[PDB]
Amino acid sequence: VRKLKHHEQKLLKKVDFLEWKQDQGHRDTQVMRTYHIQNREDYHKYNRICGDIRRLANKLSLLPPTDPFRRKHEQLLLDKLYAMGVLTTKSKISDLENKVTVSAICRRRLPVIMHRLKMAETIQDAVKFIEQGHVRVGPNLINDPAYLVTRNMEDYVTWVDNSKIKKTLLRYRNQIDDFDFS
Amino acid sequence: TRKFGLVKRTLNTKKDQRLKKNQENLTRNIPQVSSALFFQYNQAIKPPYQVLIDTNFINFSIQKKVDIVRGMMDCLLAKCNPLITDCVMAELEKLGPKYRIALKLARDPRIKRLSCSHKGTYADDCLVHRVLQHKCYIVATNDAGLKQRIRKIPGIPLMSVGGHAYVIEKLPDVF
Amino acid sequence: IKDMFSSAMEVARFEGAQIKTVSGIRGEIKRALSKPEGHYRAAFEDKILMSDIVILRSW
Amino acid sequence: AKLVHDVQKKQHRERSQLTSRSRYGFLEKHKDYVKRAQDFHRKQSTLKV
Amino acid sequence: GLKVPKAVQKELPFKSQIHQMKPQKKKTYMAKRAVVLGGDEKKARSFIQKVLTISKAKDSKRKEQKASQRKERLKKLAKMEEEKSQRDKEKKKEYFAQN
Amino acid sequence: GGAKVVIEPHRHAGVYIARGKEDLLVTKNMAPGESVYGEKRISVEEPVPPTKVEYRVWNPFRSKLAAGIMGGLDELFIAPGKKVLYLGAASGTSVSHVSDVVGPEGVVYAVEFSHRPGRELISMAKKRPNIIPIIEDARHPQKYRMLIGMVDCVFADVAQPDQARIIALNSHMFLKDQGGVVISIKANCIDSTVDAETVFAREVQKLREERIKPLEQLTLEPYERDHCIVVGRYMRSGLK
Amino acid sequence: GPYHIKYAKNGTHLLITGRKGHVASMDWRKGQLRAELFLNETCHSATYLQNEQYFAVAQKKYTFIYDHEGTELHRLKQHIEARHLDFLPYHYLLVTAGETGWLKYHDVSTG
Amino acid sequence: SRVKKRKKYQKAQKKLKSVRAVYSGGQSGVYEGEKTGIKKGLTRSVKFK
Amino acid sequence: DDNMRREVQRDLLLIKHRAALDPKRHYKKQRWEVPERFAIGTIIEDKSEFYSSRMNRKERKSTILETLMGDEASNKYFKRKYNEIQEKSTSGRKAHYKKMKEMRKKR
Amino acid sequence: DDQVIGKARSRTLEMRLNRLSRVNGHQDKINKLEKVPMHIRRGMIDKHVK
Ligand SMILES: [Zn+2]
Repeated sequence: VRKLKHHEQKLLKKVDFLEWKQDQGHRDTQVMRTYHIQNREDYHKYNRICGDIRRLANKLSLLPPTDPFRRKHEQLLLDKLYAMGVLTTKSKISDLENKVTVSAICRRRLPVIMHRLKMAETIQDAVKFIEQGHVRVGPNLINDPAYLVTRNMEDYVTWVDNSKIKKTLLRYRNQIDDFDFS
Repeated sequence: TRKFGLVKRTLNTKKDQRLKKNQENLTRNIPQVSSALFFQYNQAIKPPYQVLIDTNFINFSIQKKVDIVRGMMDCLLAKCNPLITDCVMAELEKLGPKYRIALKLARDPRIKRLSCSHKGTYADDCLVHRVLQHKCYIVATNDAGLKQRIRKIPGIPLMSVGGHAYVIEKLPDVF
Repeated sequence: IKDMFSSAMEVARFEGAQIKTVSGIRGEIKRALSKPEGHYRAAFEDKILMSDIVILRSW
Repeated sequence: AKLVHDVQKKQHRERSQLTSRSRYGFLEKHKDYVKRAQDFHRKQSTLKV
Repeated sequence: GLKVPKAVQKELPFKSQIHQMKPQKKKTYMAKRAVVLGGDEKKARSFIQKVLTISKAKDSKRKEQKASQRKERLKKLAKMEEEKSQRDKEKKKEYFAQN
Repeated sequence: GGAKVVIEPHRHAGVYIARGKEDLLVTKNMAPGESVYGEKRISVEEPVPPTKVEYRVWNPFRSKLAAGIMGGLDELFIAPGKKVLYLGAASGTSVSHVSDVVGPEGVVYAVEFSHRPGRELISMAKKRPNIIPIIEDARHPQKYRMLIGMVDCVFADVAQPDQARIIALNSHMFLKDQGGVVISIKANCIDSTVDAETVFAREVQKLREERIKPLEQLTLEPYERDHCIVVGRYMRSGLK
Repeated sequence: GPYHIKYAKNGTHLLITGRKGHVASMDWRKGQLRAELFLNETCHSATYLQNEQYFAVAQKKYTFIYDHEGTELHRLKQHIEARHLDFLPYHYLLVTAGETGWLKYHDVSTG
Repeated sequence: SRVKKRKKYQKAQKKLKSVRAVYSGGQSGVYEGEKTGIKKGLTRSVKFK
Repeated sequence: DDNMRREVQRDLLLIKHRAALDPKRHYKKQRWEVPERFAIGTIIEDKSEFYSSRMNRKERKSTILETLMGDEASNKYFKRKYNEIQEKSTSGRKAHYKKMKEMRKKR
Repeated sequence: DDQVIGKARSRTLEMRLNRLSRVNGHQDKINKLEKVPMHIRRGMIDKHVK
């Protein structure tokens, strides 16, 4: 912590007060900084599900390469994860080990969907807006940031009517019709 | 009256300078080509020449039975001063007790000797550095890599054991 | 295109022929116009200009 | 020029607009047309974007 | 210039909107107020403008001439590298054919 | 001749560049209002009213150190608070420029052996108080070891064949560890039987034999034929 | 909640933990607090490590390790349910026991 | 054959002013200045090892 | 200060664009942005040598710009070079386009 | 194959791919060892040789 001299750094090399090997390079912290994750245990709650997908993918690739059970369940899991939005392509089954990843499950969260739909300028702005209760999917208002938005369910991410944000974008283009409140 | 999007403060491996990989928190230098040189001529060197030897040149001299100073003299037809750097001498001593003949032929009062000031005994690095610094040196060598380095840097004549006598290449006044 | 032919019979004789401007814009003559006699309608690779000359290379 | 004569790689000179057709100035040739066409194509490309 | 149509440019995204400012038709007060100096100052202005456009056109001439230099150096350099790579891929086959 | 320039600080601290249509290497003037060897001066009015302070043009054809500066040396050790031991202060030509680069808070010990140059050195060191003129032979540093203590850079403009021994003796007496050693080597005055690169290589080898690690050499060719400046530092332990 | 108290081994710093979430490391004899962090899960105990500069807190399940100003340095994936932490200062060992029937010694220096 | 080597040596020693800096003969008249510029960032000196 | 930079702001432009003041001078390629600390100074040629570098009392000026404006050969070169740059820059833009259209229209 | 269940299948396929790729692939690139520390790889080797 004091920038050890040469004899000290030679004499105690494995000493590190910040980065440990159980930390795994602080990647929970790293991807929760990237996608602005509030609570500490969401990374590991997603890591359990990525481990489920990859455990099944291992145990399913250990079946013989031609039997219809392996082919049906590999294709069925691939279709389910593409439809949910974690996987970005349902083509190859090496996605079920390589491209299945806590960052993919985190890119499917509601503020990241928002920021990619240009509905907020950054992920922290999207977090603030859906905490303030501006965003509804479908009819019903969504209030928490961790909400996972599937591919067919991202067509209905809008703002609530009577939103001040909806009002100011309509009045920026002065398409505001005050009959329907905005 | 709290703040929105509240997070738990963790450390930033991209930013925190307390950890080691983030401890990394103009004047150009174009060295002029030497005033000893014409385009590729080296118009300034003149006899008495001085020639930097290395270890495989000495080994090939003894394997071909050429004397060092007399082979240099009847190669260049000029008076030569041969120079063993301390790293070439270190390399000959490190070659072991098989090369005792070569070591005590390099120990010769007619062969003068320089004093290199660096760590390690890499004679190719030392010869290349002290020849591209100064351009007043002939390099006598038989290493293929050192021969390619020396004949790529300009204005430096290169001597080598070929056949039963020494040959010289980048010296344009040999006859 | 105005005057390389004197009659719609002549253009009818030469229909479908490939022409080109002096800019190398390739083209094809398509149909003789009705009322101005040697005038016809051609289609080109893109928009030719009013300062061009079309060319029917014959032998 | 390995086996070419200098009287063979001469300079062919380019022709002018006909004097009867002179109010439409400057009969344009293939370099002028490509300067026209690639300008039109880059502007249509950014319009399509 | 590129004349993007109004029907397209009214329906553009917020990042892609085209900042086109209208000309001024009214003799505004700051423009009718603001003083310009004359005589030696207007010939100083003329001189500085002439010097700056001569400097800019000289720089444009120099960089265009360097572009014409380095495209033909690229051409001869690529020819010499192609000849070199041909020599390498035949010397490698010689080496392996002997060994 | 009556024109106007803009003064601008150089990379090297204590020296400046005056940009006009020909730009000049320039130093501040320690004794304002007179020229020492007929160089031209620049008088700025810096802002009690503003005061007229002035500057002196450093002539590279009459100064090996200015030829080195404007050929481009990566590090001079002559700096604005330092102590320089000038060896071979042949007149007050370059010693005045070294003196006012070094400034009022630093000291230049100007060692010269001849006596009419010494008389001109003393009359120049009157109006430049930061010059200690020492009229003595530099080949015997013990004869003036009492007058000088612990210099920071030695500059050597001696033109004698026992140059490296003079530089080594004066450095071992008065230079401090990791201090500067700036040498102006003249090939023809060392010896003319060998070429210039041979004598520069031998002098650099002599310096590292007397444990002065060379950092840099510069030929300073458009101003002097067959000259050199070798800039080294006095390592005193471990050139390796 | 009820505050588990802890002092540094020289009496300069105080480390309190609320049962609810409130962990505060402070210089109790000046008026200087240097970490006040509200970790909204039920914390149980804390201790300093070799200094006021690092402290370990035993949270809902996992033991966490925080620096001087309160940024989280480590989440220990072992030490599954600690209720008792104690540092061994000459050996640099954080010792951990709790609702599991396991006792875990963790080297703080190497990690 | 003689005038060709007279005029390819004049070309060569005009190119030599580009690569090195050639000693032209010293100070001609009054020291006018550097006449071409002074770069305070470039150091054209050979560093050791 | 900016109050003095607004007085020496023109000859700093002249020193920045040195390279196109004389057609025979041809400086070495630097950029020379305006330095943060500078000082404008006047050369004292002393009272030792006369007539060679001596700019007399009757032609000493107060900027570099007044000297360049008083030079009459530089005024010839700047006016000539500016007119040829001008007629190169207006070569085929709009007066040419509308005189081509009027050429079409006249007949 | 079409009847070989897990760990036999993974190591069998890996052995076949190694044996096919050892002809044209480089010898410093085909058989990469798993990175094991020095003082435990040497103990692994000593116990295996025992
Ligand atoms: Zn060596």
